[PDB]
Amino acid sequence: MIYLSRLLIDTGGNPDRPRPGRKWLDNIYNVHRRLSMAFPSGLRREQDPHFLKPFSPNDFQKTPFLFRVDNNIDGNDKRAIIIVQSVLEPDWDYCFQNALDFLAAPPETKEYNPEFKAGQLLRFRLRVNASVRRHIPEMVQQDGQTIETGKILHKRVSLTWDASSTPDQALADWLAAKSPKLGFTLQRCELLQLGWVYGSKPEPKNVKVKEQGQGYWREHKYNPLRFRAALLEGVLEVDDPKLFLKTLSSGIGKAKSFGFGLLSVLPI
Amino acid sequence: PRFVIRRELVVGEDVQVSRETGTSVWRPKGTRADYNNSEYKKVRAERL
Repeated sequence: MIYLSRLLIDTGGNPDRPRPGRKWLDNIYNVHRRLSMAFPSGLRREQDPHFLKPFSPNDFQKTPFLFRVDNNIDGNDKRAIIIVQSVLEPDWDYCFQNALDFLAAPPETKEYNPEFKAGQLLRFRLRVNASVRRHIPEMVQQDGQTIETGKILHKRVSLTWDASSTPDQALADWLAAKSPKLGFTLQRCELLQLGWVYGSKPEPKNVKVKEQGQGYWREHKYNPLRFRAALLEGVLEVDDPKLFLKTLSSGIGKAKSFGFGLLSVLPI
Repeated sequence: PRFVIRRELVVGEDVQVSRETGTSVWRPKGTRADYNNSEYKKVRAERL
């Protein structure tokens, strides 16, 4: 019981007119917020029928979901798609009823109920996060001297593959290291895109307190976010089919709310 | 009856012209406009 939805984002076509779709896709945090906005529980749907209200994050269901933004070529054109997998029914009607300029085509919701056993060859294509935690973290490197401010800063930083090692093989063995826990096997994994994605979160702070109440003289700070990204496809061999359903319903990665994690599997 | 005489005075030499009090014809308030103002610059931050 997995809803495999699909979006057809309306990008630009003239870099002299406003193109809100590309600007929206430029920031991953706004993409995540807009995708999460499609889940009104019982209050935002019935009280306001036109989404003309101030935004309240507590008014939306905290339903876990995965999404990957990518591109495809069907028969005569190139389309930017956002494949979204979720366990609750997505309310795309409530999401773009005011911002229909964002979307080029009406969305789709097709049920995905796979009954997959082991030992059958299947093909896949997923985008994954490529961060590791260094048990020996390098110091702060204060740029005036580039030695140290503190000593230890345990940080998710980057997956580094030696000096002359190939990146695709390194990513393949890194995935195959955790593959027995998940329950598949790789033979011809390949790397297509390897880069970074960027975002910015508000994360409000406080500066001054009111003359008669709480610290409502507060303003908005801004915390940037960076993510190392890999996109990889190939074929996987199914083992222990109980676990593969959990991996399909959960996703492989550490940034499942920022694109990485969704795995799309097709039969041979 | 009573005998009454009539003389004259010259204004400025004899009587100094006083100045009117602070007053004007009533006009509806046309308000003001100022964004540089720091209080609005922080009110907008609270709203955002």
